[PDB]
Amino acid sequence: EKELLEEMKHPSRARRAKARKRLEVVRAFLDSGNRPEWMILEAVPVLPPDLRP
Amino acid sequence: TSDPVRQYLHEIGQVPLLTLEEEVELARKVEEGMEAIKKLSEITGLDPDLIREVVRAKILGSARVLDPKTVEEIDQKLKSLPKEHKRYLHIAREGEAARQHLIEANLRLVVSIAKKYTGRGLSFLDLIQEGNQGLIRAVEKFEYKRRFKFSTYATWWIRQAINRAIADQARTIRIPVHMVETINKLSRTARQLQQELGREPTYEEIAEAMGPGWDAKRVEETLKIAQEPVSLETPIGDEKDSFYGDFIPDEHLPSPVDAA
Amino acid sequence: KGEDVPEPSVPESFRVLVKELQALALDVQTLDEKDNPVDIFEGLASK
DNA sequence: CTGCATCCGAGAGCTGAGGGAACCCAACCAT
DNA sequence: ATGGTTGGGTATAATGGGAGTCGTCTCGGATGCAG
Repeated sequence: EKELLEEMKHPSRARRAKARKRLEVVRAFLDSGNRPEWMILEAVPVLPPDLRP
Repeated sequence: TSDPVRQYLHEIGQVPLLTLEEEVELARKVEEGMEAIKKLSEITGLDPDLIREVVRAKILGSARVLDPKTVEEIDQKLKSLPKEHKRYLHIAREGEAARQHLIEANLRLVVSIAKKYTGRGLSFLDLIQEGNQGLIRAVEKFEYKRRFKFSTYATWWIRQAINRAIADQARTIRIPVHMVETINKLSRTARQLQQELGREPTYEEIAEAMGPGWDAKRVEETLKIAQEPVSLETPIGDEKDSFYGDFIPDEHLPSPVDAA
Repeated sequence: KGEDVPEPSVPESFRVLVKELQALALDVQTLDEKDNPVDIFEGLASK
């Protein structure tokens, strides 16, 4: 987050837009408290049988 | 990028095959490696499978994640053994490496055999992987003293593995291997009878052609138990809006009238 | 019996939706005004 | 470092009623 | 006590697969060009 905040001072507009796009997701993760590694599955849930009869 | 079959075939092609000298060399190395494993097992007095696990960990290296502490401890617990009785360990390491080269080089037998087993309910890649499983079993059990080529001993294991995988994974409802073979015999007999007689045969004719212990009633039951479930989303009508499962009522839960 | 119908409850289709959304490794949780969990399954799905 | 400018891939397009491919071999567990 | 089930074996040699789609429009990133 500090690195992208520093990047937000670039004169380039495209660089600023890309850094802002990265910061959106980074700040969403920081605010929600979710860990990024949870986007990788280790155990896959199995739906109850009555909904796949 | 896509089409994993092309990726797998290219990766397989990147590994060269062996010549007769290479094949006999590798097989001999494998044999002396297993013999050395057994000798080291006798020397140390431990269970063979555990020392085998230690050797496998050492060949695979730290790259392959059994924990590091145990395997390291026993590795140095074998370095304590005096010289002359140590060559065996190097021979076992070499033999394990030789198994790796032999398997990688002979993987192509799996594709060559399996390319004529498509269309039996299993995709090509599952057939190939099961064939590699049979290939590992054939490699481990191969005896080069008979001077026979590897292909002769490998083909039988490959066919057995592929056929067992077909019997176990082709159907949603698992049916034992013997009954699957019985259904196979029934189907081939029925198609042969149809071809010779020129029309769809009756159950009695098939039962008579099977032999003793077979009547029409058992044949009906066998055809009955060979049925596979249908999809709940089978499109009904011209428009893509009506499914089969939308016409299935619940007969288990009590109705509102019954509850009242 | 001649009385008036009672107050409604959560429809079963929403329970199906919650079950199918959890099966995609997404945690859908119903909360009350005080941000505490509310169990809509009547303790039939909690270990 | 701007600005144009195609270039490619993704995701949508009314409701309702009605739609119909081996064989053998021998051990082993449930009941 | 009984059948139906479960796992193991077969030795000339056998060594990179195979199916394929075409009369739609609109929107938002992505890549490569001149300035």
